[PDB]
Amino acid sequence: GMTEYKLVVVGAGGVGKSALTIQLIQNHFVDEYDPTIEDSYRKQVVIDGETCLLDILDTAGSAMRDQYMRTGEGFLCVFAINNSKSFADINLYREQIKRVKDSDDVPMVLVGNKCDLPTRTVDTKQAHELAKSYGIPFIETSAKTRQGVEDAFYTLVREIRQYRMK
Ligand SMILES: Nc1nc2c(ncn2[C@@H]2O[C@H](COP(=O)(O)OP(=O)(O)O)[C@@H](O)[C@H]2O)c(=O)[nH]1
Ligand SMILES: [Mg+2]
Ligand SMILES: [Mg+2]
Repeated sequence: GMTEYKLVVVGAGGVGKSALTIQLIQNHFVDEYDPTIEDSYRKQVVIDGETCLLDILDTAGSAMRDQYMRTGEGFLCVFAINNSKSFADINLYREQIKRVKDSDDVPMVLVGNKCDLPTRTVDTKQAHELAKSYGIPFIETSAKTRQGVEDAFYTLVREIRQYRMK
């Protein structure tokens, strides 16, 4: 059969969860996507010559939250490079996912979004060290320019693929 990967995009409000997801799906940049919108997609894609079903959930910032954390197989942990609080929040999101999953090994990718912006308050060295501390990849993205957007989602799929063989 066809392989299925449930991906969940998490992160503080305004970091670009929706802009990243809409860029992936629509190849369009959204300026004003309502912050209450939770949008989920079932889409067939080809990654590394293997076709799979991606179930992608763009979260909006309690019983339902634990529900989509239980169901999610890999998590895009998004922060914005001009928002130090969103970067500091990553460890809280990570801990909460592991708590809900009741598992210490959850596939994740660290995403630093809005890299097109001049205002940078998160040092890339600290983003690299945070990803290193977690043992996960770190990808710099711009949903405005589409830089790294496909890489971020496809990398998470590859991480789930490796997790399933362990
Ligand atoms: N310059 C720039 N703005 C972005 C980027 N990603 C998102 N935004 C803007 O940040 C605001 C919040 O983005 P949104 O995707 O709605 O954030 P969400 O709350 O995490 O879903 C919107 O005005 C977006 O246009 C980016 O990569 N670059
Ligand atoms: Mg949103
Ligand atoms: Mg618009």
